[PDB]
Amino acid sequence: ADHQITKRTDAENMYNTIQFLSQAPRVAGSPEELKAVRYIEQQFKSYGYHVEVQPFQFEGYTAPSEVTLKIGTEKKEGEAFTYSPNSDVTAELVYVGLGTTADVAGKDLNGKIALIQRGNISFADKVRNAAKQGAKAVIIYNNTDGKLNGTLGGSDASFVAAVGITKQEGDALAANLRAGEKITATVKVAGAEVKTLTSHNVIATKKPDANKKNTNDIIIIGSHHDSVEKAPGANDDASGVAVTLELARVMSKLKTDTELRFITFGAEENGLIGSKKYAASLSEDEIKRTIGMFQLDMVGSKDAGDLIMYTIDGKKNRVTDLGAAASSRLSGVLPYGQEGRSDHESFHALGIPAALFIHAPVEPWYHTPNDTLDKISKEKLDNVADIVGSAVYQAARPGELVIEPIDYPRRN
Amino acid sequence: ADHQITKRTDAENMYNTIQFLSQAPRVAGSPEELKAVRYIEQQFKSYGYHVEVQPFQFEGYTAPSEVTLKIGTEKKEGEAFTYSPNSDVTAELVYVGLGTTADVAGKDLNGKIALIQRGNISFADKVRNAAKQGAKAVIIYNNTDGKLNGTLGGSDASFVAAVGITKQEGDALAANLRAGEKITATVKVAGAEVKTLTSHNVIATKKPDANKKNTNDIIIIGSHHDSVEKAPGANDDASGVAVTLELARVMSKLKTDTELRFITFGAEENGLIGSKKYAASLSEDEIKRTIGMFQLDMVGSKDAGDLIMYTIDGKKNRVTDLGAAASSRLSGVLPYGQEGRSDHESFHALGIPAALFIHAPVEPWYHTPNDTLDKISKEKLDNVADIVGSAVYQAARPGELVIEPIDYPRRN
Ligand SMILES: CC(C)C[C@H](NC(=O)[C@@H](O)[C@H](N)Cc1ccccc1)C(=O)O
Ligand SMILES: CC(C)C[C@H](NC(=O)[C@@H](O)[C@H](N)Cc1ccccc1)C(=O)O
Ligand SMILES: [Zn+2]
Ligand SMILES: [Zn+2]
Ligand SMILES: [Zn+2]
Ligand SMILES: [Zn+2]
Ligand SMILES: [Zn+2]
Ligand SMILES: [Zn+2]
Ligand SMILES: [Zn+2]
Ligand SMILES: [Zn+2]
Ligand SMILES: [Zn+2]
Ligand SMILES: [Zn+2]
Ligand SMILES: [Zn+2]
Ligand SMILES: [Zn+2]
Repeated sequence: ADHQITKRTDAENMYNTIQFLSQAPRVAGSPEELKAVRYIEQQFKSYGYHVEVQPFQFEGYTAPSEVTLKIGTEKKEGEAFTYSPNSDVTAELVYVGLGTTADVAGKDLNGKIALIQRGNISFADKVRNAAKQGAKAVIIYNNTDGKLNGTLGGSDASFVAAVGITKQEGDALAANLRAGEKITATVKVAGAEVKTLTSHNVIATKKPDANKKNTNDIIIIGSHHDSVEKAPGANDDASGVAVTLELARVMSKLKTDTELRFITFGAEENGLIGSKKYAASLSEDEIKRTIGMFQLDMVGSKDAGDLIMYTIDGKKNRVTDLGAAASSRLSGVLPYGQEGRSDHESFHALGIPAALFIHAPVEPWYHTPNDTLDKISKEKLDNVADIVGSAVYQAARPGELVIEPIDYPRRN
Repeated sequence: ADHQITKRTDAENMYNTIQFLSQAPRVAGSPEELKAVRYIEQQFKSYGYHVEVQPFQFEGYTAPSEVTLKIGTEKKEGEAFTYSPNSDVTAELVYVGLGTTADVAGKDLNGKIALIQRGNISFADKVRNAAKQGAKAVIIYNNTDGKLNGTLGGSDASFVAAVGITKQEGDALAANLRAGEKITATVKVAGAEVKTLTSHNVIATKKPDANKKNTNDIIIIGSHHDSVEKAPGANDDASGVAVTLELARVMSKLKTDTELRFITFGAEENGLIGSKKYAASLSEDEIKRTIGMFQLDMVGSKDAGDLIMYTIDGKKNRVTDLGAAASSRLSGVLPYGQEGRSDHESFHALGIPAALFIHAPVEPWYHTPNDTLDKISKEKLDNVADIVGSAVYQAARPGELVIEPIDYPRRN
């Protein structure tokens, strides 16, 4: 049965899809994401699918044109968090630890700027905890090497301006504050705006066509079609879109007893928005009948590592059983592990068995301008398509699903 | 053609549905709403429909067990706004007008309680505007006669405790503050909680069955199946559920060229939550093909007035044209007007022509324990079902839709 998939997975199709998509970054809600949506829809229609396009609005952020941070009179290197409010505040700097509700209750922040150490709780909550105490701005300092870029997750008027700074620069400020120094800081953020944008999911469904053998089961194969600002997104996640399209073309050649939904999600990089909107469209019957959701994200880089399957809870489920079974016949041992950070989290949240397929450890080009077509491996793309497609077809081929026992290891 | 609908609308069916549903209030997310969902689903299945149940979560509120308001030492009559945070604050009372961002920028609120006059902006925004300035609680006073009950709309940690008081009691406090008095108040709200609840929409679809005459058009007929706390909800909105079910039974007897979706929405009284969740499930193709959405809310009270159609923008649209055309053949002149406040607002927001059918002015029993079966008129229910069903069938019967010109008046 695996031969029905492996003789048909065309790695030139997949590379051509990445080449098309990665001519420019596809930031969610932008004209280039809309172009991708149209392209994706056309490809599915070309394989014979009826396609639906689900729109959704979300709050986008335009990054501030000025980010001025000063300690006294010395200017410092500052990165505005995404969704940071504007500010122009000069005031006393107060160290409040990790910024928990505990950490901030005891201190006087009204009118002041909070210095807060990265860790434990969300950037969002650190900002809100300080702002609830009257902080006019928040400086968050790193837990680890290099710059602190990040996000408050979404628009929120409980926030006050929030800027991230190096562990080196913050550790030193925190030391001086602990030592009894009174420090004054300036936090000026200007030109940031929140604006409503519209993104989309592209959904192509193959109804079962096996007559008396047809089951009520559904399998979702997903990827996301947006990329981060300035990243061409060839691997993150044109690769997964390309495997999603290619497997829909392959399955169009075959009888199936299981409904397959091939989906590309919008606004993944914004916090899984499009898969949360698609999961919220499902009825209770659809949720109970969905036997697995396969998420393909970063599945073509020559510079990443071996394939792994990640689940939200680090437990095995039907999708990791099918991925391990297909790999054992095609490639070898396929490990699993625990990780979120992609659209499988939206389906796990409904109780649906779900896993992310990704090459790990990831390449250095992730979320950079160097995430480009010249890092793509056709052989990797083909191997992921053979494994994921054979895992899906193990259930979707006509006849009762059987999974034979197979050990496979958890890897961290 | 109208005779295919008017000979079949069974007012005993509709009254029996209200009698079943209104044995107790159906608060969204509660066991009684779940019972209604099951009942509704069963009835549609009994007419031959395939039914889907769309779940959705939302944040529910448990009302505080203590609401203590004092001006100095005198205790006052206070109503917590829905979604009010808890508090226990004794502090200076400061009049801040209507509570706009203007009204509050100039004053010193930090640690204090804001007195704010109802009007112009949402209760929610008045609370957030004051809280952004450091207010520890907000007292909002009425614009008009009687008690001030209301809602901050949804859960929100930007809020601080908010309680509503009479125009009489507030006008007097505002007068004294304007006159230079320094006033101290206490606002104590205790035992309020926000908890995640799950509600549902029930969706029954009749696919077109007219062969070569089939169109691509869709019509939605909606109502909501929840009611407010302590109200049995016979008219608000078991009445509309009963017309929705009855028209689905009627249309099951007839050939149609237009897809009909009969929907009962959950969590309407919480801010249209279920229809917003259902509208968000539609694809762009479904939205473009939906030629009208008919919302039935409060359509059976002996103690309300004549039928009217309300649109969000107070403009005529295809649904008010079809309602006016059917009425002109069945009953007489059917006026339209401008009003929101029901699930048609969720479809208008997508560009879909939508109108609410309701008897106006509404009865005195609205949102009370007296919204009960003994106020229901079978004749009214039958007339709404004849008019709405004939309006829908004017498009859904086989053959090209034709609407003949008809004047009908705007009424305020
Ligand atoms: C919640 C998401 C928006 C989180 C965001 N996700 C992404 O960037 C996804 O495109 C990444 N493909 C997720 C990822 C990266 C590296 C290893 C495993 C998983 C991330 O920061 O990783
Ligand atoms: C946004 C909604 C939750 C608003 C809420 N809506 C409701 O109570 C609906 O059940 C009412 N049926 C709406 C209504 C009442 C009177 C006249 C016209 C329309 C309301 O307060 O009217
Ligand atoms: Zn291969
Ligand atoms: Zn191949
Ligand atoms: Zn669009
Ligand atoms: Zn990705
Ligand atoms: Zn990414
Ligand atoms: Zn090789
Ligand atoms: Zn009649
Ligand atoms: Zn009748
Ligand atoms: Zn449920
Ligand atoms: Zn209602
Ligand atoms: Zn109501
Ligand atoms: Zn009569």
